[PDB]
Amino acid sequence: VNLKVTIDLSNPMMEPGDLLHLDALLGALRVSRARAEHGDAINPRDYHYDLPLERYQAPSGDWVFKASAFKLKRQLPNQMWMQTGRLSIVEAARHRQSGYLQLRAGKPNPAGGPFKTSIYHRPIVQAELTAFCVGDQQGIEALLSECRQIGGKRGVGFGQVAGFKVEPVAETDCPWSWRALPADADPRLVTSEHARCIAAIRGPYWDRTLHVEALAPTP
Amino acid sequence: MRYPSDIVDQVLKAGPDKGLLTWEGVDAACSHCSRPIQNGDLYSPSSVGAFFSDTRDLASTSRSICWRCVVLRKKPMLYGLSAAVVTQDGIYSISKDVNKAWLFTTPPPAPFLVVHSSSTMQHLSWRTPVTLDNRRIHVRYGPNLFIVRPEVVRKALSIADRVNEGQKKWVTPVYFDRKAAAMGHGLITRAGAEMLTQEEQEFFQSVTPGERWALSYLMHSKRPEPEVGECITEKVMTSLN
Amino acid sequence: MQIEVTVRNITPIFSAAPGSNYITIDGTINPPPGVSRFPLVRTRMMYVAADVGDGVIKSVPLQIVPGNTMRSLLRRTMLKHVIEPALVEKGNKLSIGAYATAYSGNATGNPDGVPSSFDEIATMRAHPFIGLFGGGPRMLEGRLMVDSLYPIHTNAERILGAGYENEMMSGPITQVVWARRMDPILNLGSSEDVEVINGGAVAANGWIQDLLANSKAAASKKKRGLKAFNAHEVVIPGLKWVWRISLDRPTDAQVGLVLLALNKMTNERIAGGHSKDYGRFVIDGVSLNGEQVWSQSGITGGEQYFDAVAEAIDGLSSKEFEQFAQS
Amino acid sequence: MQIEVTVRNITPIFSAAPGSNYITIDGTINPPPGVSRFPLVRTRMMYVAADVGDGVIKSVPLQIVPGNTMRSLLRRTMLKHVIEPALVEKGNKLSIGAYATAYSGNATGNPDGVPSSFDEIATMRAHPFIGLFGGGPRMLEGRLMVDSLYPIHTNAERILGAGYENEMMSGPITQVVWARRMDPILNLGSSEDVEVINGGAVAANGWIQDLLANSKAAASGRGLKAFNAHEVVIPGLKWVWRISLDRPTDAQVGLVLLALNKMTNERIAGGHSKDYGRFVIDGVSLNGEQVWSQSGITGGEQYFDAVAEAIDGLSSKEFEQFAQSA
Amino acid sequence: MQIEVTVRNITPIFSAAPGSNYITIDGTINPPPGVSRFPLVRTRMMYVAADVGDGVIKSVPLQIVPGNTMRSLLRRTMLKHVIEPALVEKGNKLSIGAYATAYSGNATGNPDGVPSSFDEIATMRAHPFIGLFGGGPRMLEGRLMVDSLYPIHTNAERILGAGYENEMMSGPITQVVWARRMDPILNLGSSEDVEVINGGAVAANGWIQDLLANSKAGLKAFNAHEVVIPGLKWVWRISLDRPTDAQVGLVLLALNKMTNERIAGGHSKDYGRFVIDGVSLNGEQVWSQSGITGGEQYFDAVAEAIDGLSSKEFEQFAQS
Amino acid sequence: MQIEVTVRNITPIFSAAPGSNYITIDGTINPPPGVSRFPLVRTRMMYVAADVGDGVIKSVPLQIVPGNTMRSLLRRTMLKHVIEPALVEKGNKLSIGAYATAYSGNATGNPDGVPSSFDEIATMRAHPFIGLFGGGPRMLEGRLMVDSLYPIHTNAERILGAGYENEMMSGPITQVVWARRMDPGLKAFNAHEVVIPGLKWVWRISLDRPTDAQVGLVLLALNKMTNERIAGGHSKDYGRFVIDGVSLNGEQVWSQSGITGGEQYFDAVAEAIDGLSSKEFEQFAQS
Amino acid sequence: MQIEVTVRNITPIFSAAPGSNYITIDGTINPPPGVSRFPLVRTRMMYVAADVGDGVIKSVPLQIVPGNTMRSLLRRTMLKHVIEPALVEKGNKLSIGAYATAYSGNATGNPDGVPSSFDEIATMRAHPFIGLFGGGPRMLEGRLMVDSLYPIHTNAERILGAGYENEMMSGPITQVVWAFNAHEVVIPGLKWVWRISLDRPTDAQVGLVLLALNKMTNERIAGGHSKDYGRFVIDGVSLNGEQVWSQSGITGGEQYFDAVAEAIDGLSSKEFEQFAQSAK
RNA sequence: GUGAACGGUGGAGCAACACCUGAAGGA
Ligand SMILES: [Zn+2]
Repeated sequence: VNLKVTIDLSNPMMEPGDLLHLDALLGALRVSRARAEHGDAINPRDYHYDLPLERYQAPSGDWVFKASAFKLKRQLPNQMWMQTGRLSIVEAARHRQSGYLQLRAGKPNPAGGPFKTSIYHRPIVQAELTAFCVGDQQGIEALLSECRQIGGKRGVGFGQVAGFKVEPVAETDCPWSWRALPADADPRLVTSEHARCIAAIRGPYWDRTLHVEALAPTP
Repeated sequence: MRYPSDIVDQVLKAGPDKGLLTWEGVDAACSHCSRPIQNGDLYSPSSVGAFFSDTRDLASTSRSICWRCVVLRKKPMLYGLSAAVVTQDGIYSISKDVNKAWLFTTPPPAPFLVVHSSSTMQHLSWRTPVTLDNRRIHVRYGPNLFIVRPEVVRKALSIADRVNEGQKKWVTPVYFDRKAAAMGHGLITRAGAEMLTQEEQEFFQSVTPGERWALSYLMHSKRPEPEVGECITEKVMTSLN
Repeated sequence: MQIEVTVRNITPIFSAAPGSNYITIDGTINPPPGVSRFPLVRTRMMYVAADVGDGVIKSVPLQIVPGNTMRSLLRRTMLKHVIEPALVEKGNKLSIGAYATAYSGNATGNPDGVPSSFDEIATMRAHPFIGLFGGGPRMLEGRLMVDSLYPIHTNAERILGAGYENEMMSGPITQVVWARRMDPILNLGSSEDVEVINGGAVAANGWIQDLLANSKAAASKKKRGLKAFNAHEVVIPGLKWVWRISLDRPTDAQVGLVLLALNKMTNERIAGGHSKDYGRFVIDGVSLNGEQVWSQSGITGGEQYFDAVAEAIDGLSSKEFEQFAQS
Repeated sequence: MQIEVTVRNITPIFSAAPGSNYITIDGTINPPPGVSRFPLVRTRMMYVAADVGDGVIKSVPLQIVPGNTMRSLLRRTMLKHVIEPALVEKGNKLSIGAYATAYSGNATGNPDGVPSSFDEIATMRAHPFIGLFGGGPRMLEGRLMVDSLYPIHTNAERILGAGYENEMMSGPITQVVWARRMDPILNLGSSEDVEVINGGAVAANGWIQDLLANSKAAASGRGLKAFNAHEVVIPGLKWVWRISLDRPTDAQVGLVLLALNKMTNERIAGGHSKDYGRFVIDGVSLNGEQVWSQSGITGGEQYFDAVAEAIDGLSSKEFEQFAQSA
Repeated sequence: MQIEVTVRNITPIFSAAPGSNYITIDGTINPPPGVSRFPLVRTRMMYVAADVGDGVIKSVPLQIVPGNTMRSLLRRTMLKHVIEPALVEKGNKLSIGAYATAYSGNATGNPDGVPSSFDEIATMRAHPFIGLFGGGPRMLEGRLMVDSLYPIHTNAERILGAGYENEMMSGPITQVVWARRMDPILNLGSSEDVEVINGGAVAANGWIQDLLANSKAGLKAFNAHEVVIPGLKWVWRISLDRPTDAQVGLVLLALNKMTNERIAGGHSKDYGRFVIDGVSLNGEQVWSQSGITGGEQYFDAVAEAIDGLSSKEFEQFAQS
Repeated sequence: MQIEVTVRNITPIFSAAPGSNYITIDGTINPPPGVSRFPLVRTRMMYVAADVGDGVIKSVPLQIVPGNTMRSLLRRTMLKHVIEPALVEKGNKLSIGAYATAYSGNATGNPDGVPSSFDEIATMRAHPFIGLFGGGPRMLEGRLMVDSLYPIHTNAERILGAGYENEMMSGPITQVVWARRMDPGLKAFNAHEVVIPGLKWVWRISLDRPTDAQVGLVLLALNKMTNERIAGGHSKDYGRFVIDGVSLNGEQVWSQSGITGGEQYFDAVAEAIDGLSSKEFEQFAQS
Repeated sequence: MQIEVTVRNITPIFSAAPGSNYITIDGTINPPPGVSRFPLVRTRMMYVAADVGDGVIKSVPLQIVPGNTMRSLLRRTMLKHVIEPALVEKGNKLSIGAYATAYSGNATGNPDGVPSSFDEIATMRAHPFIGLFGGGPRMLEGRLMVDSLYPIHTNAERILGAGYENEMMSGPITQVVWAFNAHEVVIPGLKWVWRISLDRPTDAQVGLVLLALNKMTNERIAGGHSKDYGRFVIDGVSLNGEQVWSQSGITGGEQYFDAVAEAIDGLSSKEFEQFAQSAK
C-alpha cells in the first residue's frame, strides 16, 4: 500500500540516541495485546514478529521489515532535563535503630554502596514525527490507537501522544530505505547517509548479543 | 575487531590469567563484552565488588566474564584509558584539545575505539561498540554513547568561521558545554540569532548530542589546529605488566 | 485505568533547579557584569508549546513539579503508612538488600544481573507492591505510571485539552523571597548574655578580633563570616494543580493500595523546603475513570477494591521481598 | 502535630523589604520622573491567588511576616528563657562555637564532607532541643516546620478554607508614616543653653559656616535634617500562625508549649525603638481542640511532665559534641 | 518594666500631618473643583481596626500624637533638666559632636559600618542615659521603647487592654480653626501715623501704588487648621527591657517634672499644655498630687548615678 | 510662669465667625429651607469635652475669643503706647518695611532659605520687643504664649481644673438680637448672636525663661490695654471690659489703682527703654 | 470722650421686637395649652448676668432700647438741627447720592471692593461729621461708639453697680395694654442711663456732639408716634466724669463750643461729594 | 518484546539600628 504515518504529541518526549523504528513500536504494541489476550506468563519473542507489515529479503537471509525510522520536525529548541537518585539516611537510621533494618556498618562507605547519590542529564524535545511503511492499514491503525505514549522514560510520564494519522502515499514518495539494513543490501536502497556500523537490524534493538555489522544512518 | 575486548588480544599483548575455569555445554556471552564463551574457553564467575553499579549496562545475565573481559576490568589501566583512542597500531591520548580537533576533523582511516572519562575512575572500555566506518564515529563519554559525524562538525566549523569573518573579536554563534549538562546546551546566542539565517538555526538545532559535545571543545575563540595525539601504548603496557 | 487528582496548595512550592543564577537588589534578574549581584535559586520550569487565540505555536515557560518526585513521594507514603506497620505487626524483618530494593528500587543487591523465569516474573508482577514499582536487580517492569504535577494555567492549555474552561490562572505565578544569615555573637549586649560561654568577655573579644582580622584579610586580598544575603524563587501559594496516575491491567489489590496511599498522601509534603513548611497541600477532588469518588471524609466507594486490599494486607510477608531482591 | 495559634497585634507591624521605592508628598507610590519624591521603605508582601470578583481568579498582594523570622523568634524565646537558666544553674557552660551553633544553627558556614553515624543521627534527632532545629556542620534535619503569619483577610480565602467564614476583613491594611530628624544646633538661640558647648558662640558659628559651605559645595556628606517615610500594618488585626511537627517526642512538644506559654513581652519583626510588634496571644488549638485560656495553656499535662523530666536531665555535652567539627 | 501614663490636656493639640488639603466654607474637605477652596492642615491620624458595626471590623481613623515626637520630647526633658546642671556644676564641658550625638543619633550624615568590641558594647549599654538612647555612629541598640499617644476612644477599643469600658468616649474629637492676616499700611488712618514712618503720606501713597501694581500683575491671607479639642483623656505606654535601677530612676525623674513642657506643635498659642493625672508601674498606681510615691530604690540609685557623671564617655562614644 | 487675668465685660461681646447660616423669625430649629429664612452671623465657637451625664463625656460647644486676636491686641497696644514714645522722643525713624515687620509679623512671603548666625539670633532673643514675638525673614521663635479667653462656665470645668469653684454660670450665655437698617446697604433685616454681658472670663499667659525687662514691659502693656476692645464692633462700641484680677505666678498682685508689686520689673524695662536704637529693627527685618 | 447722660421718660416707651408671642386675657404669657390664645407684642429685651439668690449668678431679663436706634436718632437730630441749616444757607446744595450717604451710611447696596488712598482716609477722619459716622462706598471706620439705653435697675448692678449704689429701682417695669392688638410698654417716670464714647476726637467733633445733645430733647425715642409714646427729658449730663449740665443747657466745656462754631462756620459740600462718590 | 526496562535536587540559617514636620499670622 506504501503508506505514511504521522504522530503529534502534546507532552515533550525524550530525544532518542539512536534510530527509533516503527516496526519496533508495532511489535511492542503486539506484545502488549498478546499479554492482554493470552495472560501474563507469555514469551515476548513468540508474538513480536506477528505484524501486518511486509518483509524485505537480503541475498543471504537477514530479512527486515519495510517500516522505516521516525523523522523529527522540531517545534521547540532542545532542553536539558536533569534527574537524580539517592536513599534517605534519616529513615534508614530510624529503621535500623528500631530493628526494622538489619545493618551493622557504622556509617555509609564513602567509596560506594546503597547510599551513594547519582545524577544524570538527558535531552528533551517536542516535535512532529513522520514514518513511511508498506503493509495493511487497519491493523496499523488499530495498533496505533492502542498506544498511549512514545519514547523513553515512560514511567515518569514523558511523550504523551496527542494524535496520529495513516494515509496512503504514492510509490515514489514513500522512502523506507532510511533504516538499518544488512551489509549485503542492494546498493539501490543504500544512500550516501548510510554508514557501516555495529547495530541491530531486527527485533529488540537494545540486545547487544544480537548486534551485527550493517549499514545505518545517523539519527 | 568484532568485539571491543579484541583490543587486549591484538592492540596489546596478553594471555589468559592463571586460576580461571573452563566452559562446557551451551555457550553463553560475556556479561560485559557480549561475546559468546565457547567450550574450552577461559572464563571466571562474576564476582564484582559492592561498588559496582553499572547493572543497566550489563549485556547478559549469565554472571560469567571471559578472560579478555577480566583483563579489561583490571584497575591499573582503568586510569590509563581515561581519554584515549585505540587503533590497530596502538593507543593515543585525546585529552589535549588539539588531539580532539585532529580526531574530529581528520580522523584515522582505520576502525578504532574512542573513550572519554567524565570522572576519576569508571568502567567504560567494555561497554562501547567498536566502529567500522570513519564517517560515523562512536564515542563513549561517561554514561553517554554519542555518534559523531566529522563532516557535520567540519560544516558547522566552516559556517562559524564564515560568520565570524569581518569582526575584530571572535564570538561564538552558539553556546556549547564541555560537561554537556547545562540547560543552555545547544542554544543559540543573541548574536548568532542576529547574524545567521534561519536555515543555519535549523541546522544547528538538528545535530545529535555528539556533534554538540565535540563542537564544545573546539568551537571557541582560541581555535586549535589539528595535531596528532601522543602514543602512550608502551606506558600502558609497562604499567599493566 | 485512569486516576485524576485535583489538589490545591496552601504554601509556596519550591523545587530546586540546577543552574547558576544571579539577581540584583531590585527586581531585574541576571544582570550584566559590573553591578552588585547575589546568588539565586529558581524553581523547576519547563518550556511548552502554546496555541491560544490563533494557529501559530509559541514557546512558553511553565512551573511544574517533576513526576519523579511525585512518584517517589507516593512510594514513600505507601511504604510508611501501609507496608511498615503491617510488617512490624507480623514481626517480619527485612534485610539490607530488601530494604534498599523496596525503598529506592536500586539494583545494589547482587550487583550482577539476575536471571529470572516467567513464572516468578508473573508472580512478582502480580504482587500488590513489588509489581507496582518493579525495579530490583532483575529490573522488573512497573505497573504504576505517574505523571508530573501541572498547575491549571493558560500556558498549560496544550497539556490539558478541555473540561477546565474555568479556574484558569493567567500571568506570573512566581515570586522571589530573600533571606539573611546573622551573627549571634554580635548581638551580645551584657555580661548576663555571656555568662554561658567558657570564659566571659575575653573569648567574645577574641572572636571579634579574629573576625576583624579575617575582614582585613578579605579587604586586602580582593583589593567564614556567618552573615549572608541570598534569594530564592518560589511558586505563589493557593493555586490549583492536577495529577494523573495510571495502571496497566491492575488487580483490585493494587488499586486499593493506591487509594489508601492517597488517603494517607494528604499528610505528606510535596517538595523540599521542610523548615519553611513548603509543599503543604489538600486534596480537592479525585476522579476514577471519569467518576468523582472523593468526599469530605475520604473516598466513598470502591468497596471491592477495599476488601481486596484488606485481604492482601492481611497476608504480606518479608520473604517475598527477600526472594525478589536475592535470586 | 499541627498547632494553630491566633494572635492580635496592638502596635503596628513593620518588616522591611529589600529594594528602594519613592513616594511623592501627596501619597502616590513610585511616581513618574519629574516630580518631587522622598525615599520610602515598604513592608514585606506576598502574592496569593484569590478570586477578584465572582469567578475570575488573579494574584493579589498580601501583608505577612516571613516564616524565617517567626521560626527564629520562637527559637530565641524557647532558648533564652528555658535552656539558659536551667543550664547555667549548674557549672555547665558552652564553648564559643557551641553558642554560635545553638543560636544561629551553624558555627562557621562550612559543611563537612564526612557524614555522621546512624546512631549519632538517631540520638541527635531525639534530643529535646537539637531534634527541633537541625543544622551545624554535617547538616541534619529537624522535625519542626514553621509557616508565615497571615492576617485573616478576604485575600487569604483560598489559603485557609473553613473555621473563619466570618470575622474576615477587607480593604486597605497598611499606612504610611513620616519622620524628619532635625538638626539641634539650628534650634539653639539662647546663650544660657550654650554654656555646655566648648567654645560656645564661636564653635556654633563655625559649624553654621560649615553648613553654608556644604550647601554651596553640593549645588556645584549628608545633611542632618531630612524627611523620610515608611509603611506599616495597622494595629488591631487578627493573625493566624501554623506550626507542625512530624513524629515528635513528648519533651519536644512540651518545650514548644512552654515557649508559646511565655511568648509574651516579645517584639515580632522590627521597629524596636518605636515599639512596633507588640502582640497578644488569644487562641491556641492542639489538633483542632482549643487548649488555651486567659490564665495560660492549662493543658498538656503529659507533655509538661515529659519536658520537665527532659530539662532536669539536660546537660552541655550534647551541644559541644554537636557543634564540634572534625 | 511597663509604664502607663494617663494624662489630660487643657489646650488644643495640633500635630501637623504631611500633605496638602483643602477646605470650603462648610465642613466638606477636599471639594470637587469650582467651590471656594482654601488651604488646610490636619492633625496626625492613624488607621485602626474597629468593630463599628460590632460584627464587622474595618479600618477607621483616629487622631494621635506620633511616637517619635513624644520620644524626642522625653529625651529633651531628660537632657535639658538633669544632664546640663550636672555637667556645668562639675566643670565638665561637652564638645559639639558629642552634643549632637546626645541631642541626635549621629554627628555625621552617613553612619560608618564598623563593629565594636563586646566590652565597649556592654559598658555603653550599662550607661544610665546612653543606655536608654542607642543613637551613635555604630547604631547601638537602646533599652527604651516608646509608644504613640492614644486618646481613650471607642475607635481604639481593641488597642486598650481592659478596664476602660466606663470612661471611654465617642463622637468626633476634632475642630477646624480659621485665621487671617492683614496689611498694616491699609489701616494707618491718620496723618501723624504716616508721618511717623519714613516718607510720610507720599510714602503711603507710593506703597499703595506698588500694591495696585502687584494686584494688576501681599500680606493678606486666610487659612484654617484642624486641631483636637481640649479636655479628653490620653494614654501613653513605655517599656524597658532588662534595665538597671539607675535607668528606671532617671525615667521616673524626667517624668516627675514632665508636666511643665509643651507637646510639639502650636508654640505661639500655647497648644501643648497638659496635666498628668496618673502613673501606673506594672499595675500599681504610684502618682500623687505632687510626684511619685514609692520607688525610692530607683530614686536612690539614680541619685548615686548622677554623682560621678563625666563627659569622657560621650567623646569615647561619638568619635570616629 | 503663669499670668492669669480675670476680667468681666460691661457691654455684650461679639466676635465674627466664618461661614453663613440662616434663621427663622422665632427659633424653629432645623426648619425646611425657604421658610422665613434670614441671614445670620454667628459668633466664634469652640468644642470642649464635658461631663454632661454621669460617666459620659460629650463634645459640647462654648463661646471664646481666639488667642490670635488677643496676641495681636497685645502687640498693637504695646507698639502704640510704649515703643512709639521712645521712637518720637529719641528721634528714631523706622522704615516702612520695618514697620510692617513690627506690626504684622513677616515683612513678605518667600523667606530667605539660608540661616544667618547664632549671634544675631541671641541678640534678637535678648531684645525686649523682638524676642517676645519674633517673626522676621528667619522665622525667629517667640517667647510669649497666649491662650484664648474662656468664660467661667460649668462646661469648662474640665479646663478650669483648680479654683473658680463658685460664680460658675449655668444657663445659656448668648442671645440672638435683631436689627433693621430701614431707609431714613439700605432697608435690611438681619439677626446676630452675641454673648450676654456681666460674666467672668479668664485669660492665661505664659513665657519661657523670660527676662525681667520683658515681663515688666508685658505688665506695662496690660495696664495700657485696659482701655481697648477685644473683638470687632467699634460702631456698636462692643467689648468694653474691666480687668478684675491679675495673678502672677499663682499669687495675686492686682489692686484698684493697679498692679501691686513688680517695681523691679518696671524699673528694668524703664532702663531697657533708654538706649533703644532703631538699628535693631532695621537689621532684624533686613534680608 | 466717655460721655454719660441720664434721661427720664414722661410717656411709655415701646420698641417692638421681631417674633411671635401670645397672651391669655393678661393672665399668662405663652401657656403650654392652646386655650384663649391672643397675640402679644413685646418690647426689646436684653439678658444680663445678675446676682440672685445671694451667691449665685443667673441670667435675668432687662428692658432696653437698642443702640442702633439711638445712634440713628443722634445722627438725624444732628443732621437736621445743625448741619442742614448751615449747609442750605449760603447755597451749598447736596446731590441725591450725598444725601443718601449722609443719612444712611452707604448710598447703594453693593460696596466696591477697592481700597482708598491714605490721604482720603486722613482727611475724612478729621471731618466734624464724616469722621464721626463712617461708612461710604469703601466702608470707612468712624470714631463714635453708641451704647444702648439702660434703665437704672437692680438687675443691671453688674453693669453699672459702682456708679449708682443707691437710687436703683426694683420690680417689674412693664405694663400690658389692650389697644385687640395687645403690646407691652415700659411705664413712664423712669430713669435711664446712656453711654457714648469717642476715640481720639478733635474739639470740633465733641462740640458737635454737645450741640446735638442740646437740641435732642424735642425728639422721640422709638415708640409709636401716633400713640405719643417716647417723650423724654435730659438731665445730669457728665463729661469725662465731670458734671456739665444745668437747667438751661450744658454751660460748660467752652473750648468745644468755640471749636464747633468755627468748624460749622466753614463747612462745605465738596467733602460730602468726595466721600459719597464711588470709584467703581 | 519503543538503544525499552530501574533512579525524590536535599538538608540549615531573623532584614535592621538611630531619627520631633514647624517657625511666625484677626477691628
Ligand atoms: Zn566480553
